[PDB]
Amino acid sequence: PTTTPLK
Ligand SMILES: *[C@H]1O[C@H](CO)[C@H](O)[C@H](O)[C@H]1NC(C)=O
Repeated sequence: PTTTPLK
């Protein structure tokens, strides 16, 4: 878990 708000 090392993702971020994809926008
Ligand atoms: C990052 O986003 C991804 C999208 O699938 C997952 O939700 C993941 O759990 C996220 N990581 C954190 C640290 O929130």
